[PDB]
Amino acid sequence: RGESCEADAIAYQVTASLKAQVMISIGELNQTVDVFVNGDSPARIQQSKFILGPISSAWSPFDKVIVYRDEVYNEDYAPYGSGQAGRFGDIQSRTVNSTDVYANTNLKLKRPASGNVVPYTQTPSGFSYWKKEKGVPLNRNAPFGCIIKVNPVRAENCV
Amino acid sequence: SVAHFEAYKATRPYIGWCADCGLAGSCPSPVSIEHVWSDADDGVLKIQVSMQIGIAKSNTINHAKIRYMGANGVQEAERSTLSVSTTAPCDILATMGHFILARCRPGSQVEVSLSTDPKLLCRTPFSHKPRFIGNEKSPAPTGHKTRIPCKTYSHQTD
Amino acid sequence: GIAKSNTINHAKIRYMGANGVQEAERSTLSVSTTAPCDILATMGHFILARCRPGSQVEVSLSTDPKLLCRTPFSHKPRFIGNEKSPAPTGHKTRIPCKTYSHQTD
Amino acid sequence: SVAHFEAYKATRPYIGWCADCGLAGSCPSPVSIEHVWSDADDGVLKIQVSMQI
Amino acid sequence: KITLFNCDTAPKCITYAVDNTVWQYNSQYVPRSEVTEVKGKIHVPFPLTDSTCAVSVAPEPQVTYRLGEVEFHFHPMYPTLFSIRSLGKDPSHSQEWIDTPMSKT
Amino acid sequence: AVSVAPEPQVTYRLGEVEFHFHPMYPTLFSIRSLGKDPSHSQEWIDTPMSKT
Repeated sequence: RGESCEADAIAYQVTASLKAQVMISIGELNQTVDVFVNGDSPARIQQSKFILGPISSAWSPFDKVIVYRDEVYNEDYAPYGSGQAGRFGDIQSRTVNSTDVYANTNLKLKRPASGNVVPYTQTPSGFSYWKKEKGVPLNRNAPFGCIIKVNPVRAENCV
Repeated sequence: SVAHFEAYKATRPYIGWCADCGLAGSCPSPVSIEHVWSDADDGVLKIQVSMQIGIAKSNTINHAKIRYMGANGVQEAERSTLSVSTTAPCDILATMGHFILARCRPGSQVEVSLSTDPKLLCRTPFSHKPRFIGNEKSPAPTGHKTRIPCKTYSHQTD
Repeated sequence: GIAKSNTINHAKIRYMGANGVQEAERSTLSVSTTAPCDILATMGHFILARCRPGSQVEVSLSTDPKLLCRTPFSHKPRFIGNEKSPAPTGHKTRIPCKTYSHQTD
Repeated sequence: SVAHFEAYKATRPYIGWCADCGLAGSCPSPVSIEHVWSDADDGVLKIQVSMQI
Repeated sequence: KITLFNCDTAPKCITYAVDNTVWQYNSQYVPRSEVTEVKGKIHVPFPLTDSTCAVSVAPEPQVTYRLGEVEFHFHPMYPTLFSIRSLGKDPSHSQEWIDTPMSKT
Repeated sequence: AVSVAPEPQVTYRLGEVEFHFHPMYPTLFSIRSLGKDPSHSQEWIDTPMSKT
């Protein structure tokens, strides 16, 4: 494994759970609060009770998604069954610091029979090629809102 | 190992087969490409080679010296020439032992050469195609407007 | 590649012009299609070099001319076999090709 | 002219920004291309730099 | 110098020069035909790591406004990658290079 | 002495053969027949495609 592996990319199946960041104005103070909006979830702020009732009918951009460090992309795949060099994500690795890899990569040595020193026919790595072509962005995916942030993995502002 | 200087004393230069010996014939050459690793976004090529540059025969790390081993055994040359070339000069970011960092241009092949006292060259195919800074594939910035994150290979030894 | 003293030195170049017959150094000789060349072999008026594609060929020196001659001459991609991208280090199959050999005639 | 030499001495070089520094982020470079203008149909570039050669 | 009697050419003395206390790295093709018991490990330097580079690209498109309408004038210096997307509307994606101005409404 | 690119990946389907060409240096490929009515076409491979 190279040195790109310390960086991009991690494949997730996501189903997000929902947190709101509601702003309470009682006309005397102005303050905002993270609170999970699923469940029956009591908090009291300024000694006024709020009970946040469940949130439903709520858009999900994520499904099958792959998060690169370049930009999130909505892409389908089938894990641990990519190999050779005709595809992007030729190596399939179980963990971030793995010791087992599913790849079918084929490179063909032959016996020396010349005054040089080995005959080789070499198909090289498909990943570097496919790197330009990319998928299509997760970021533009949303009917209303959603700016998808890479590092924590979220979507801010989905109305 | 545990000290980078000590590692390079241990790992003396060696010969390798190169088919290019001035493009005049195939011979054992003191220079050969072991592997080129690239995945930087600023176009930087990390070249591993048979020879040891920046390292003296005395067994010490000297910026003046280069220690080469081919068909004349292990000899010294002074750094006054090292060149890295796709087909035309590259800018050599940094050199320490078998490792060379250079910033290069597109090419189908990659060649490393000198014209000091070793006097020969090795060329092997390595694809270098655009991957350069930000969204454009046009290297050479005009000014500073927005600073963008990128990956490169550093000039510090580990 | 010829010294005027009838001894062969790769280092030397012999010209005779407007200061008579003088020697010039071959480490200052440059050839440019649009990029540098490796000189294969030298004999007489003939110079062998392996250069890369170009629309023109310029021959220069500045050991004592500090001048040039350039002629339009088209050299365009022509690399060996039905694959493109020569790879001499390796082997797989040897193919016929035509070349100017290095022998002294 | 005879004061072309004097003019140039007086309008000394300066160290100023080039956004390319080996490509690691802009810095003061002793040579900075201020602008390069070409208009020649022969390939000639008329290059302006901070230094005086 | 030793003399060995009862001899004939060829696989009877196969002579090759060798060296001692050197190591090699992995390579697609160099001699590494000798195998011995003296080995070592060596650190691998020059890590892939993050930095930030200073870059400037050309002016972002001028906006003009009309009654329920946005018009954009694209304006480059040298070829600049542009994307047309939407996320306040039904999903779309394109990429194109604008080398020369064009208005998109 | 040169390398020439190895045979491409092969897939088999009923009575029919498909080849998955990789993205490698520009290499001329020829598609012909010489048992059936002659036809000959030429193309450069520098892209990823499958041919039946």
